[PDB]
Amino acid sequence: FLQAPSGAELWVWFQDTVTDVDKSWKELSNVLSGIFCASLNFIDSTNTVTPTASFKPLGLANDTDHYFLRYAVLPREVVCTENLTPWKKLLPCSSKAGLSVLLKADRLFHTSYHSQAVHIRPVCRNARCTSISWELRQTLSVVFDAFITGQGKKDWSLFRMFSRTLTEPCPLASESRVYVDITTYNQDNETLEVHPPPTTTYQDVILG
Amino acid sequence: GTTQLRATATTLILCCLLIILPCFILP
Amino acid sequence: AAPLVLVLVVAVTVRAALFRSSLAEFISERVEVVSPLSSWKRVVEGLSLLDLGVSPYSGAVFHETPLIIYLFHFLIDYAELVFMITDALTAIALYFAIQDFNKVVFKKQKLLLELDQYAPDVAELIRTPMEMRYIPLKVALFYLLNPYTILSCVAKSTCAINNTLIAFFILTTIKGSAFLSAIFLALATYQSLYPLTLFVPGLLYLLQRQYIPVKMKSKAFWIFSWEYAMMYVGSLVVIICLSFFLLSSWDFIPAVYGFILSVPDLTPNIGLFWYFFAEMFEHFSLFFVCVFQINVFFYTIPLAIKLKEHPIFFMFIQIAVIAIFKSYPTVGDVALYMAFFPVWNHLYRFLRNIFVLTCIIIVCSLLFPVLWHLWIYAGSANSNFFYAITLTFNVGQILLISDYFYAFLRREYYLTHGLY
Amino acid sequence: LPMAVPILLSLVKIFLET
Amino acid sequence: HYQPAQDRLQPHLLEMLIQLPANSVTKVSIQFERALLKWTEYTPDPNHGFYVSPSVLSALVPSMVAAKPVDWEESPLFNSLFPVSDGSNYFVRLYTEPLLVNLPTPDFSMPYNVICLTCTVVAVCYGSFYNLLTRTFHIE
Amino acid sequence: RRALARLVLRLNAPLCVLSYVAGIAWFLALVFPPLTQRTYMSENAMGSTMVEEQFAGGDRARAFARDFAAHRKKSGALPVAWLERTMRSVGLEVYTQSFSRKLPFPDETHERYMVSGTNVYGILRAPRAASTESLVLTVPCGSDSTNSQAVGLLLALAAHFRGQIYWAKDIVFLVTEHDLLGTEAWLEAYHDVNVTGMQSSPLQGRAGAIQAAVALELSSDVVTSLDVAVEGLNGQLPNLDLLNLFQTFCQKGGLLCTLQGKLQPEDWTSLDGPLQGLQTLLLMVLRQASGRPHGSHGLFLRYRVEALTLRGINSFRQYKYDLVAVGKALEGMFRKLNHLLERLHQSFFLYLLPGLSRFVSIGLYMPAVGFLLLVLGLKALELWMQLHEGLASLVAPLLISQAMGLALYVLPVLGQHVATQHFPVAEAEAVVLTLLAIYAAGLALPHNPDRGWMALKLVALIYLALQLGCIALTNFSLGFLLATTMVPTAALAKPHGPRTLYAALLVLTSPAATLLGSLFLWRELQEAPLSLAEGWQLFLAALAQGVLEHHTYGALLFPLLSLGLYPCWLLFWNVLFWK
Ligand SMILES: *NCCOP(=O)(O)OC[C@H]1O[C@H](O[C@@H]2[C@@H](OC[C@H]3O[C@H](O[C@H]4[C@H](O)[C@@H](N)[C@@H](O[C@@H]5[C@@H](O)[C@H](O)[C@@H](O)[C@@H](OC(=O)CCCCCCCCCCCCCCC)[C@H]5OP(=O)(O)OC[C@@H](COCCCCCCCCCCCCCCCCCC)OC(=O)CCC/C=C\C/C=C\C/C=C\C/C=C\CCCCC)O[C@@H]4CO)[C@@H](OP(=O)(O)OCCN)[C@@H](O)[C@@H]3O)O[C@H](COP(=O)(O)OCCN)[C@@H](O)[C@@H]2O)[C@@H](O)[C@@H](O)[C@@H]1O
Ligand SMILES: C[C@@H]1CC[C@@]2(OC1)O[C@H]1[C@@H](O)[C@H]3[C@@H]4CC[C@H]5C[C@@H](O[C@@H]6O[C@H](CO)[C@H](O[C@@H]7O[C@H](CO)[C@@H](O)[C@H](O[C@@H]8OC[C@@H](O)[C@H](O)[C@H]8O)[C@H]7O[C@@H]7O[C@H](CO)[C@H](O)[C@H](O[C@@H]8O[C@H](CO)[C@@H](O)[C@H](O)[C@H]8O)[C@H]7O)[C@H](O)[C@H]6O)[C@H](O)C[C@]5(C)[C@H]4CC[C@]3(C)[C@H]1[C@@H]2C
Ligand SMILES: CCCCCCCC/C=C\CCCCCCCC(=O)O[C@H](COC(=O)CCCCCCCCCCCCCCC)COP(=O)(O)OCCN
Ligand SMILES: CCCCCCCC/C=C\CCCCCCCC(=O)O[C@H](COC(=O)CCCCCCCCCCCCCCC)COP(=O)(O)OCCN
Ligand SMILES: CC(C)CCC[C@@H](C)[C@H]1CC[C@H]2[C@@H]3CC=C4C[C@@H](OC(=O)CCC(=O)O)CC[C@]4(C)[C@H]3CC[C@]12C
Ligand SMILES: CC(C)CCC[C@@H](C)[C@H]1CC[C@H]2[C@@H]3CC=C4C[C@@H](OC(=O)CCC(=O)O)CC[C@]4(C)[C@H]3CC[C@]12C
Ligand SMILES: CC(C)CCC[C@@H](C)[C@H]1CC[C@H]2[C@@H]3CC=C4C[C@@H](OC(=O)CCC(=O)O)CC[C@]4(C)[C@H]3CC[C@]12C
Ligand SMILES: [Mg+2]
Repeated sequence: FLQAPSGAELWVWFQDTVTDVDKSWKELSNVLSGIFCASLNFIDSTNTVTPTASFKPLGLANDTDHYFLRYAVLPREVVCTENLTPWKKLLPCSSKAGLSVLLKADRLFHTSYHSQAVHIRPVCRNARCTSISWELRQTLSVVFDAFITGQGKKDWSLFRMFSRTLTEPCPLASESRVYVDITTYNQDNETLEVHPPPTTTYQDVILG
Repeated sequence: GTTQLRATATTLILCCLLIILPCFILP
Repeated sequence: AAPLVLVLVVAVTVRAALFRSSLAEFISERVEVVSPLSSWKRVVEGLSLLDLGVSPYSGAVFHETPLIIYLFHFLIDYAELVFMITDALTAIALYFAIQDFNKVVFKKQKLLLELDQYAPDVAELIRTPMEMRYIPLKVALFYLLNPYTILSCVAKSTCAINNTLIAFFILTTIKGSAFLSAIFLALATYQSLYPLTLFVPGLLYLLQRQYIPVKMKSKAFWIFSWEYAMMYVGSLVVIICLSFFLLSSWDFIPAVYGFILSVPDLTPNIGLFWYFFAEMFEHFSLFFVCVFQINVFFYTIPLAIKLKEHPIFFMFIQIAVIAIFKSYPTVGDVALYMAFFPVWNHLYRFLRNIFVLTCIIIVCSLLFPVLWHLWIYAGSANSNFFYAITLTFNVGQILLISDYFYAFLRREYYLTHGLY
Repeated sequence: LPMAVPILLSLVKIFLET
Repeated sequence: HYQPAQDRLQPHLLEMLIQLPANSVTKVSIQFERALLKWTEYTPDPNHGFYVSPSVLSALVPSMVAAKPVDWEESPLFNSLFPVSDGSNYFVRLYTEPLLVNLPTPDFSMPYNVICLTCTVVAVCYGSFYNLLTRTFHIE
Repeated sequence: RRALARLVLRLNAPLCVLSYVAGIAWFLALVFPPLTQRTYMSENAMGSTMVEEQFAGGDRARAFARDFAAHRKKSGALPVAWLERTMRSVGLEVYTQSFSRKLPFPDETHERYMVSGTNVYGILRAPRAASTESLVLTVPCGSDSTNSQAVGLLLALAAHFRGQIYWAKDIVFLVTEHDLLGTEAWLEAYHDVNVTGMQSSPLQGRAGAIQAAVALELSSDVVTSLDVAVEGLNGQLPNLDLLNLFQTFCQKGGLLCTLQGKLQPEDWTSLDGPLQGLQTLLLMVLRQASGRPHGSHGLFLRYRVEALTLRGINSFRQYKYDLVAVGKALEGMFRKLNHLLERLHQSFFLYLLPGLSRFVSIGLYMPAVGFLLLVLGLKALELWMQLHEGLASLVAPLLISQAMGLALYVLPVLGQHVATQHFPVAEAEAVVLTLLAIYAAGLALPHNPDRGWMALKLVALIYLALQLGCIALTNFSLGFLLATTMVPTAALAKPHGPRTLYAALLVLTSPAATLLGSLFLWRELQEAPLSLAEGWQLFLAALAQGVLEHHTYGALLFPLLSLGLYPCWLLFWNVLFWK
C-alpha cells in the first residue's frame, strides 16, 4: 500500500508564495528534527535534490512547478522508540484507546519491515471539490516474519502480534475498523478463516 | 582506554631532520 | 634524416600495437599515467555533457581547457592518430631544436677557444662535432621510446599535447622567433599554469641570441624584455578572452586554474600533494598549499642568477622542477625533461651517484603499479606503501636533477680554472 | 628548520663581514 | 535529465523515463570512480562504507481488472493513498535497496608523520639547490 | 667515495656470502620467540563480545546429509530440485545460477574438458536491516561423493539461523558445483566482472556487499579434528582476525583444530617445538608460493572478502567430536562475524604462520628477502665499478630471451591441436611436452669482449632484483623461494671460471628445477617420500595444473614465471656462455 526508503525520507512541496525555498527547507528540516527526535539537521545541499518529473503532489494541485519541490533521504537514519514516542504522542488518543494501543515498541520492531510516516496534504472538502480541506495521515506499516514471530505456530492473532488485544475504540474517531484480507487467489471463491465473525465483508479493486 | 594522536618526535622528526642538516648544510 | 624517420616509424608502430592491444584499458586507468586534468575518460565525459545541454564545468569530472574540447569535438574520431601525431611532432621539434642548439654552442666554444679564454689544457672537456652528431637523434629517441611517453600517449592523455606545446616553444625560442615563442609559451601556460616559469629562460636565450648584454644599465635589454613580456601577456589574454566565448561563460577559469592551484581532488598520484593534503590538519591547509605552490616558482629567479649565460640548461632544470613539484604530476610530464638527458651526457665524467639514482627511479616506477594494486584491489596494503613509493620516486628525481646541475657546474669550473 | 639553518648562517656571515 | 555533482556541494541526480518491454529485464548501469577524501571528512566508521541513497521507481503498472472511481470519504484509508487517473492502471513508487560502497581511505594515524616526510622531501630539493646556487667551488 | 668503492671491490665476495647466509638464518629464525608473536584479537568488535551457542540440530543435519547423498546418487550431478525445495522448506530465498566453460585442455586430475553446472544458493535476508551487507557459508561440492555431511550441516545451520532476529547481515548459503569452478563462476557473476571468460546465466538475487565467507568441507558423520586453510589464490591471505576468530572457538568448544594438518601445542619446548614450527612455516611457504586456490575460500580473497576453509577429518583418533560441536563452532563464528560493525581492517593482511596461534608480520620477515636482494645489489655495484675501471652484443641475447619467454607463455596452450595430429600424444600431454621442449630450446642458445658480458650480467642482476622484490611484496613465499635458489647462482655466473660447475648450478636452480625441488620438499614435509619416477609424474601434473589454473582462475604463477623469470635466467645463461 505504501513504501518508503530505508532511513529518513523527507520530500515537501512549498507554496508558490515562498521566495527562499532552500532557506525554508533548512528551517523546516531542523524543526522536524526537533519534533521527531531524528537527526534531520543533516539534510544539506549534499543530500537535497529537486526531482524534475518525480514526486508529484499527492493532493490538490493548481500547478506543478518543481522549483518548489525538495526531496532528501538519509539512508543511515535509524528508527526506534525514540522516534516512535513523538509519533505516538501526535495522535489524539495517544496510545490510550483505539487501535493505537496495539503499538507496542517491543513487538513493532520485532519485524522484517517497519515504517513510520507523516503525510500532510490538501484534499477536497466535499464531493464537489470546490474547497480546500487539510488532511493529516499518520501511518505505520510493519511486516511480521513467519519464521521469527510464528516459530512454526502457523496461527496468527492480534495478541500474538502486538502482545495486546483491542479493548475500546478511540472516542474521538468517527470510524475505527479493522480490515483483514481473506482473499484466496487459487481457491474458487473461497476465503481465509477468521475466528471472530466479521461485521461485514467488503470487496473492491485494490492494487489491481 | 585508548590512544590519542601524538607526534613521534624522537622517531621521525629527529631522523628526517638529521637526514637533511648533516647531509647538506653543517658539514 | 633517415635515422630520424626510422625512429619515428618504430615509435609509431609500437604505439599503434599497444593501442590495439588488450592493455590499452589497463594503461588508460593508471593514476601514474592519467591525472584529473589529463584523463581521456574525462574528455569523453565533458564532450557528452555538452550534448545534454549541461555545461561540462558544472561538474567535478571535467577540468580541461576549452581549446581541448574544441579540438576533440572535431577530432573525437582518430584520437589515437591525433596522439601519435602529437608525439611524433614533439620528437621532431625537440630534434631540430637540439640540432640548432648544438651549432650555437659549438660557435660559442670556437669563439672562446679563439680568444683563449679557457684553461691551457682542457682538451678532454672540449666538445667536438663527432660527439655531437647523434645528440639530436638521441634526444628524439629518449622521448619517443621512453616507456613514460608510450604509456602517456596510449592512455590518450592531453599531457602529450602540452608537451608538444612546450617542445615547440623550445624550438621557436632556439630559432629566434620571439613572436612564435611567446605564442607557444602562452599556449603552454593556458594548458598548465606552471610553464609560465619558462619565460625567464626564453627571454635569456633570446637576449643572448640577439647579442644584447643583460645589464641593469643596459636599455636595449629593457626594451627587448618589455616587448617579449607584452607579447606573452597579450597572447595569453587573447587566448583567455577568445576561449571565453566557446561556452559564453567564465566557469572554465575556476575548473582549470583553481583546480591546479588549490588541489581539490586529493586522488593518488606520483606527486607529493595527494597525501600531504589527505593527511592534513585543516588549521594550516591554506598556509601549506600556499607554500607548496610557491615551491614551484621559487627557484626560477635564483636559477636565473647563476645560469644567466646558460639559458638552455636553465630551461631544462625548470622543466624538471615543474614536472617534479606540479600539483598533479604525470609520468608524461616527467618524460619531457628526460628527453634532454642526451644533451647533457657530456657531463658524465663529473656525475656521481648516477647508477644508484637510475636504479631507484626504475624500481619506484615498476613498483608503482604493484603497490597500487596491493592497496586498491588486493587490499593487503595501505596508502602508506604508495605514499612511500611517491616519496622515494620524487627524492630520486630531485637528486638526479641536482646531480646533473652539479656536473654542469663542475665542468664550467674546470673549463675556466684548469683540469689536472 | 632545514630552510632556516643555512639562512641564519648567511646572515651571520653578512653581519661578520659588516 | 542529469545534473552533475559538485564536490561537497551537490549530489548527482539522474532521471530517466524508460519504456520497459513486456516479459523482460532492463539493466541500467552507470560507471563511477571512488574518491579519496580528507582524513577529517570520513565517518567515525570509515571502513564500513558510504551509503548510496535508494533509487526511486515510479510507474503506472497495468492492472488485471478495471477499478471504478473511488470516493475518498467512503473508501478504506489504504485505497485513498494515491490519486487514480485510469481504471486499468495504478501508480506504484518502488524503492530499491541501499548501496554500501567503500572509498579508499588514508591512514588516520599518519598526519604528523606524513607532514614530516613530505616536508623533508621538499627540503631535500631546497637544500640541494641552495647549496648549488650559493656555494662556489674551491681547491682543497 | 673512491676509498669506499675500493673497499667494496676488495670485499664483494665475503659481503655477498655473509648477506646470503644472514638471509637464510633470518628466515630460519622466524620461528623463535623474539621474532614470532602469539596471535591476539586486535578487533574489539569481536573480542569484547561473547555468544551463547544454541545449535541443537545435529540430527537434522544428518538426515539432510542422507537425503542429499541419495538424491545426488540418483541425479548423477548436483541435485538442483531437491536443494531448491529444501532451502524453501528451511525458509531461505533460494536462487539458481547456471554456468558453463570450456577448458583449454583436458584436465586429467579432475576429469573435465568442458564443464557445465548449476549453482544453488539461498539468501537469508537479515531482518531489521536492508540488504547492504552479507556473509557467505559455502560448501564446495564436486563429483567425488563427498561433502554430503557438509551440505546437511549447512542446511541445518540455515534452519537454525532463519528463526532469529539478531542478524545485521544477510547470510548466503551457497552450494557450488564442480568444486572451485562453480565458486569462481558464482563470484564472477555476483560481482559482474568477467575476469576468466566464464559463461553464466545472470544472477537474480544478491545479498549486498559480501564481507566474510567460510567454506565448509566435511565428509564424515563425526569429526576428530578441524582443519583451517588460509592461503588463497596468488599467495593472498585473509585478515588474521578471521583466523583468530576460528582458533578462539577451539578452546571455547574444546575442539582440536590444526593448521596444515599439524597440531602444534603451546609448550614451545626448545628441543622439539621450533622443529614443528619450522615444519608448519615451510608448508605454509610452499603452499603460498604455489599460488593456487587450495579451497573455495581462495577465490573469495580476490574480491577483498576475508574467507576461510574449515575441513573436517576422521583419522582414527579416539575422541570423535560431534556434528553438533562443529555446528556450534560455525554458529559462533558467524555470530561473532555478525558482531562486526565495519570491514575487517585491523589485525594484519601480510603474515606467516609458524603454528596455529603464532604469526610473523611483514616487518619481521622482510629482512629475509632484503638480505638476499643485498647480494644482487652488491654484485651489480661491483660489476658497475669494474665496467668503469656494447648495444649490439646485448640486443640479440635480450630479444632472444624475451621472445623465448613469450613463446613459453603463448605456444603451449595453442599448438596442442597441431601437435596431437602429428604425434601420438594426448591434448593435455601435448601442452606439457611443448612447455618442456620450449624450455630446453631456450637452453640451446642459437646465437652463441669483457665489457659486453659485464653489461649483460649487470642488466640481468638489476632485472632479477626488481622481479624478486616486486614478487616478495605481493607474495613473500614465492619471492623468497625464487631468491634462495637464483641469487647465489646469478651472482656466481661468469665466463671466467669453472664453466661446467657454473652450468650445473644454473640449470639446477632454474624455475623448473626450483619447482621440482619444491615438490620434493613438500612431499618430504608431508611425511610421504617420492621416487624419481613418481616425482617426475607429479612434476608433470604440477606443470599441467599451473598452466590450467592461469586460464581457469587467473593464477599469476604461470604467466609471471614464464614471462619474467625465465628470460631473466636465460640472460644469466648467455652471460655464462658469452659469444
Ligand atoms: N577498556 C579499555 C580499552 O582498552 P585499553 O586497555 O585502553 O587498550 C586497548 C586499546 O588499544 C589500542 O591501542 C592502539 C590501537 O590502534 C588502533 C589504530 O588502528 C588504526 O591504525 C592502524 C593503521 O590502520 C595501520 N595502517 C598502522 O599504520 C602504521 C602507523 O599507524 C604507524 O604510525 C606506523 O607503523 C606507520 O608507519 C610509519 O609511521 C613509518 C614511518 C616511520 C619511519 C619512516 C622511514 C624513515 C626513512 C626511511 C629510510 C631512510 C632512507 C635512507 C636509506 C638509504 C604505519 O605502518 P604501516 O602503515 O603498516 O606501513 C609502514 C609504512 C608503509 O610501508 C612502507 C614501505 C615502503 C615500501 C618500499 C620502500 C621503497 C623501496 C625503494 C627501493 C630500493 C632502492 C634500490 C636502490 C639500490 C640499487 C643498487 C645500488 O608507512 C610509511 O609511512 C613508511 C614510511 C616511508 C618512508 C620512506 C620511504 C621508503 C624508503 C626509503 C628508504 C630506502 C630506499 C632508498 C635507498 C635504499 C638503497 C640505496 C642505497 C644507497 O597503524 C595502526 C596500527 O598500529 C587507526 O584506526 P582505524 O580503525 O584505521 O581508524 C579509526 C579512525 N576512523 C588508529 O586511529 C588506531 O589507533 O591498536 C594498535 C594495534 O593495532 P593492530 O590492528 O593490532 O595493528 C595493526 C597493524 N597493521 C596499538 O598499537 C595502538 O596502541 C587503543 O587505541 C584502543 O583502540 C584500545 O582501546
Ligand atoms: C638490510 C637490508 C636493507 C633493507 C631491510 O632489509 C634488507 O632492512 C630491514 C630492517 O631495516 C627492517 C626494519 C627494522 C626495524 C623494524 C621495527 C619494527 O617495529 C617494532 O617491531 C617489533 C616486532 O616485534 C615490535 O612491534 C610489535 O609487532 C607485533 C607484530 O609483529 C605486534 O603484535 C605488537 O603490538 C601488539 O599490539 C597490541 C598488544 O595487545 C599486543 O600485545 C602487541 O603485541 C608490536 O608491538 C607494539 O608496537 C607499538 C608500536 O607500533 C607499540 O610500541 C606497542 O607498545 C605499547 O605501547 C603502549 C603505550 O603506547 C603501552 O601501554 C603498551 O604496554 C605497549 O605494549 C607495542 O606493543 C615493536 O613494538 C616495534 O617497534 C617494524 O615493525 C619493522 C621495522 C621498521 C623493519 C621493517 C623492514 C626492514 C626495513 C628491513 C628491510 C627489508
Ligand atoms: C613500463 C612501465 C615501467 C617501466 C619503468 C622504466 C622507466 C625508466 C625510465 C627512465 C629512468 C631513467 C632515469 C635516469 C636516466 C639516465 C640518463 C642517461 O642517459 O645516463 C646515462 C647513464 O646510464 C646509466 O648509468 C643507467 C644504467 C644503469 C642501470 C640501468 C640498466 C639496468 C636496468 C634494466 C632493467 C630492465 C631490463 C629489461 C630489458 C632491458 C649516461 O650514458 P652516456 O652519457 O650516454 O655514456 C656515454 C658517455 N659519453
Ligand atoms: C638492486 C635493485 C633494486 C633492489 C630492490 C628492489 C625491490 C625492493 C622493493 C621492495 C623491498 C622493500 C621491502 C618493503 C618493506 C616493508 C616493511 C613494512 O612495511 O613494515 C611496516 C612498517 O614499516 C615501517 O615502520 C617503516 C618502513 C620503512 C621501510 C624502509 C626500507 C624499505 C626498503 C629499503 C631497501 C630495500 C632493500 C634494498 C636492497 C638493494 C609494517 O610493520 P609491521 O611489522 O606490520 O608492524 C609491527 C609493528 N609496527
Ligand atoms: C591564465 C592564468 C594566468 C590565470 C590566473 C588567474 C588565477 C591565479 C585565479 C583565477 C581564478 C582564481 C580562483 C577562483 C576561486 C577560488 C576558490 C577559492 O576557494 C573558495 O571557495 C573560497 C572563497 C572565499 O574565500 O570566500 C580559493 C581560491 C580560488 C581557487 C582562486 C585561485 C586563483 C585563481 C585560479
Ligand atoms: C599565478 C602565479 C603567477 C603566481 C604564483 C602562485 C603561487 C606562488 C601562489 C600565489 C597565491 C597562491 C594561492 C592563494 C590562495 C589560494 C586559495 C586556497 O583556497 C583554499 O583555501 C582551498 C584549498 C585548501 O585550503 O586546501 C587554495 C590555494 C590558493 C589557490 C593559493 C595557491 C598558491 C598560489 C597561487
Ligand atoms: C632444486 C635443486 C637445489 C636440487 C635439484 C632437485 C633435487 C631436489 C632432487 C634432484 C634429484 C633428487 C634425488 C633423486 C633420488 C633420490 C633417491 C630416493 O631416496 C631413497 O633412495 C630413499 C632412501 C632409500 O635408499 O631407501 C629419493 C630421494 C632422492 C635422494 C632425491 C631427492 C631430491 C633430489 C636431490
Ligand atoms: Mg579500528
